[PDB]
Order: sequence, then C-alpha cells, then structure tokens
Amino acid sequence: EAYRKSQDTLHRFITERVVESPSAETVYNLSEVVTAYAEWYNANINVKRHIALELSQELENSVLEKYLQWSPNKTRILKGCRILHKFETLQPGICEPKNKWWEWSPNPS
Amino acid sequence: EAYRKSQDTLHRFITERVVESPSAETVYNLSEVVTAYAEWYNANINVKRHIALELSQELENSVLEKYLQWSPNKTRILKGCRILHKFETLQPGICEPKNKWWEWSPNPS
Repeated sequence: EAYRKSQDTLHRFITERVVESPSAETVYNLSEVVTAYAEWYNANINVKRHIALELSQELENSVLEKYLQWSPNKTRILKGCRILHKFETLQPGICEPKNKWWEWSPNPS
Repeated sequence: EAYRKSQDTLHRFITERVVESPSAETVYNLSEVVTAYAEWYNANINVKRHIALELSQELENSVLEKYLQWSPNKTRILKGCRILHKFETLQPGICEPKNKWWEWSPNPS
C-alpha cells in the first residue's frame, strides 16, 4: 500500500500544489490543471511526455472530482480551488520468534 | 454510440470552440479552422501531427457545413460563427428474467 501510494504521482501533485479556496475560487479549466500537473511532473519527478486526454479522466477520479462542475461551454472546469505556484502557501478560505517458527499457526490456529 | 461519440475529436472541438455569432460574421478560411483544431488537439488532447487536408474533408462533412459558405477566392469559408480561443466563452451576439432467461424471446424481441 505504501509503494502504491508513492507511485500515485497525480495524488502527490494534488496534495502538494492543489488546494480548495472559497475566498479566491479562481475557476480553472481542466486543461490548465493538466498543464500544471505536467510541468510539476517535469520539474519535480521527470521530464516526460504528457497526454491531456488521459489526465482528464485520472483527475475526474481523484480527490478533486467533487469540485469539477460544468462551464457555460459545457467544458470540464475545476471550481473553487487554487493551484499553488512555486512558493504559494495555504491561506484562510510482530509475532513471537523465540521457537520453531516453521510450525507457527495464526492466533486462530 | 457513446464510444463513437467520445472518439469523435472534431465534433468535440467544434462544440467547445466553434459557436455561432450573427452579430459578427468574421469570415474565416478553412485553413484557419484547421489550425484552430490542430492547436486545440495539441493543448487539450495530445501533441499530435495532423494532416490538414483530412481535417478539411472532415470539416466539410461536419455540422459546420451549413456555415461553410463560398468566398470570391473559390475556397470554402466559415461564416456567421466565431472561433473561441482558450479564454473565450459564450457571449450574446431491463427485461425480467423470471425463471429461465435463456428461453426469453417474447414477440417484441
């Protein structure tokens, strides 16, 4: 589980740079958030090719899914959340081995 | 049908970026629409190389054919519509398996 959580790069970007902000909603389109994830991945993880189509559905399943409303153009938009820049900050709004272990059974035999 | 509609990149681009604007006809050449589709695909889907001629026939077969009028240049032109940029938005101007489902074949089936 720890290894899987470590491999979840999108969740790491979201928890490190994406925050909810009722004070400054600053509605972003989905492509903007995708490009922000792409440059974060290139600058923090590895310079690699990025596909916005995939990242749309990955982002539509992460902890941000609840914030994805519909634009007047019926386009996917991240509502009520702020993408933090390089220095922006959060603001208001064992078992026993003493014997022959090869014969060990679980506590319920 | 849903899968095919999702796979239709041109229709999605037309819905997202191409909207009618009778108040400002702003005649565009077919090559401008193709370039707009190319940049939209690069920024919103994937960095891809597209043959502009194929997009030309696809647009000629698209829903914009009624707006794809004829110019004095003897070339097809998008008329009466506005190509929205990234920051532009809309502006004024089951059956019942009782007991044996394998024997199910009623008259309507």
